[PDB]
Amino acid sequence: SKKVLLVDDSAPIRKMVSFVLKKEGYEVIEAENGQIALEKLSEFTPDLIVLDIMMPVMDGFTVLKKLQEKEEWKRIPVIVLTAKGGEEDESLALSLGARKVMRKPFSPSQFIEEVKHLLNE
Ligand SMILES: [Mg+2]
Repeated sequence: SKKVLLVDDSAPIRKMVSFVLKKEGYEVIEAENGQIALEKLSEFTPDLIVLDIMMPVMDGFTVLKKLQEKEEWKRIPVIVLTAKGGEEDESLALSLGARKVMRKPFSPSQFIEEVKHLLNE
């Protein structure tokens, strides 16, 4: 089954998103901040990353910068899922390599369509 890394400092958000992913039969790996995410990425390669922006220790923009600095990481599709609604926040995430920027409030239907689309690229 496809593996998804979910990176967000709100466990309740991760749990909600995980339920939607698990319903499609995907395996889910979680991370509470950007540093924890990169640590886990040293040891495995997911098929997709779902990435929050505002997080303690290391934010999502810094994560995107670090993903570009490794051959085995740079090709993993990233969906940014964030409460940052600004056109400027979206611009920066896309410039740093994110495939899509999705805004909270979260929609499982909108989300899963995008996840399936990217996994079937
Ligand atoms: Mg956050």
